[PDB]
Amino acid sequence: VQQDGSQVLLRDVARVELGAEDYSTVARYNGKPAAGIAIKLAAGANALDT
Amino acid sequence: ANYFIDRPVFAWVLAIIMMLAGGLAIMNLPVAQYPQIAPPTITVSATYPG
Amino acid sequence: DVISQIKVQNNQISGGQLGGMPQAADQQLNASIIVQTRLQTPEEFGKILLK
Repeated sequence: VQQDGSQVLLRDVARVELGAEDYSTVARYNGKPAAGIAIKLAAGANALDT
Repeated sequence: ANYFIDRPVFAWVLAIIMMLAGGLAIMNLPVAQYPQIAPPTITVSATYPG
Repeated sequence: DVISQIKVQNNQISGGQLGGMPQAADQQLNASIIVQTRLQTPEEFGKILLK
């Protein structure tokens, strides 16, 4: 809070945005943005039924 | 042994037991492309941003 | 004071990267920034500035 009385906010000194934790990977699927998951199965499980 | 010749019903019962056991095993037997071939490995990952 | 100065001047400051994700378009430079490293010899330790 300045001597004038104005309030300094975070938005006044920075840009706040819902971004990513890690920006160091560009994943594309046929040229489109994508995200994947790998399922690693269990021990004693049926691969077909799973 | 040789005495199974005189007891056909015993041989048939043993064959039926084998067939039932094989069916029950097939019903609940894990399937996979390959078993565990690689030696066990443990990965330790740490992150130091910047 | 000596302990604090040693803790300050014997650190592993992580500088970051000159050109890093998210980077601007048509960006053609990528480097790692070195700011400070841990001291290695008693001569370097003896040169730590106290006041």
